[PDB]
Amino acid sequence: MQLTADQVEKYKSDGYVLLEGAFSPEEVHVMRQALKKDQEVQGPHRILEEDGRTVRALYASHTRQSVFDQLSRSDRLLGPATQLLECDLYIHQFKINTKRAFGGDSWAWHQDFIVWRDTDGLPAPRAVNVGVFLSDVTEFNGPVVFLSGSHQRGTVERKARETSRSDQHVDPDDYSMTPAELSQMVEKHPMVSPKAASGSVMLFHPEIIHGSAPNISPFARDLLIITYNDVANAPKPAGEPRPEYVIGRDTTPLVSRSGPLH
Amino acid sequence: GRMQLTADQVEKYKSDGYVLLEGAFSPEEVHVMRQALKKDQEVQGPHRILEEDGRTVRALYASHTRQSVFDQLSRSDRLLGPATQLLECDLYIHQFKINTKRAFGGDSWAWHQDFIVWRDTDGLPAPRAVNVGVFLSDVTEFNGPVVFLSGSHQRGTVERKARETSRSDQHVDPDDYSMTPAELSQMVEKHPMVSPKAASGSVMLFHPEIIHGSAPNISPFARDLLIITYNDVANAPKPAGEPRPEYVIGRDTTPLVSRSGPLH
Ligand SMILES: O=C(O)CCC(=O)C(=O)O
Ligand SMILES: O=C(O)CCC(=O)C(=O)O
Ligand SMILES: CC(C)C[C@H](N)C(=O)O
Ligand SMILES: CC(C)C[C@H](N)C(=O)O
Ligand SMILES: [Co+2]
Ligand SMILES: [Co+2]
Ligand code: NA
Repeated sequence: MQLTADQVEKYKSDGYVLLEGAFSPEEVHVMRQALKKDQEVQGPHRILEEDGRTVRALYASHTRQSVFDQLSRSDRLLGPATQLLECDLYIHQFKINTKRAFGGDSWAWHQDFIVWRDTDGLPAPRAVNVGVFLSDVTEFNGPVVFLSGSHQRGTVERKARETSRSDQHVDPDDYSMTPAELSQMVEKHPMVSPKAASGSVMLFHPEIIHGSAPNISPFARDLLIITYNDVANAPKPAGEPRPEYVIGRDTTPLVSRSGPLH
Repeated sequence: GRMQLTADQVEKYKSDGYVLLEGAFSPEEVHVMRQALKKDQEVQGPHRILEEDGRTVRALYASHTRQSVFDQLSRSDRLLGPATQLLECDLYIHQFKINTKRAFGGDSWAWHQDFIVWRDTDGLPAPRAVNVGVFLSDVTEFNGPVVFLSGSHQRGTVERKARETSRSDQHVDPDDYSMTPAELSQMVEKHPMVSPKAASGSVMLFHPEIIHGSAPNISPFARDLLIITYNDVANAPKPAGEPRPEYVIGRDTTPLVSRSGPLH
């Protein structure tokens, strides 16, 4: 499981690459059933929307549901991630952002790396985000939007907002881009939203500027994201580290697994 | 009969409930309309609706009564030719609004049909009207375009009662008549979501019973959407109570005469 040379160049130049149809419909069935089961588990890893009606984000489902553990070790994910980072990898973060039909809320414009750098002592952006679509992603159900190529700017420096939106994780709003920055950046780094059927995979750079809008549609948008990190790039927090459900601590190199998810 | 829709365009309107005419107005004409909009946004009065956060204008009514170029627009054969063709009658302005959905958080518009609001609020007898959208901004997937449930006007009016309380006392916000999640879930299989997208100066005609709505605009680009509702002169509202203000519901049923030529 490998990227084509064009796909590697696309990731380098644009900051994201889309692999359609990586997981088959029956594997999507098994994953969605495990998502529905996992959403019922109470705990601090389960983040509700502000309006309280539905789950907004779930952390560390791979520690509770076997299929998500299998997914996280799949060579269909680790092959591409290893090709891009050229190192041994471990799971820095595992989340599913479950954006409900009929009002699932937005995700603020941000970069990921600065959050992990400043909150957790992540030294360098030697990591890759690997999205797995558990819903068809369309123009209508709040797809991730990227500022194309904006990871080439590196980290856009800022201080965290005075008050945190959530005490269960860092909501990107805490490190949100300002309007002035977005207006300047979008002219050089235009908006693009990769669209594809469920089971598709989207790899994207931790310094790409990205965000997503509220989902007004009748269709849910369940988006799984695994952040793989270089084992030699473990966080060095100055204080007590955040919980393991949000920030991984086991830097044992992952060994990939071939075959279907079951 | 100058500005005539083709058979294909009429068929699209009849079957799908909307049709997009790209590039109807030039960049120069769009610029004049955008300058008029910036001026009109500053006019104080009840025709000016603010977003819930008060930070920007959400909607303006009756700009054609204050800005010459919007009066010219409302009489242009590029809008009245198609409207007259679709309705086959003399027309007057039922409603004139500009929904100015600002960059960086301009708010959504609830899923709804237009006709039932006018039927129940104003005594509009029948859906013998057409909505004419004019794009004063480029409309993309990113700046909260109108989304239609394609073909849903063929269901006629989906009956409901207005919400006990109104969101606004300056106009009827569509949320007062919003579609239920159950309705939308059931209907979208047969009437899928579609969003006309096009450069500023394009025109979008749509039926007053099509289900439609729009999302918040998280992008750095504004989305200024002008909508003129033309009504059959024989289909004037017959209100049972005191009529709403003229800035929101037109009363002068004198047939409009279309004009050719550039806006200035
Ligand atoms: O789920 C989304 O739309 C994006 C959220 C995101 O960027 C993140 O959680 O880092
Ligand atoms: O501006 C929009 O997105 C649509 C609002 C609408 O449908 C209306 O005002 O009737
Ligand atoms: C910007 C996001 C990737 C941050 C994430 N929610 C965290 O708490 O680590
Ligand atoms: C549904 C909308 C077309 C109603 C409009 N805002 C009015 O007050 O008439
Ligand atoms: Co992010
Ligand atoms: Co409407
Ligand atoms: Na004209």
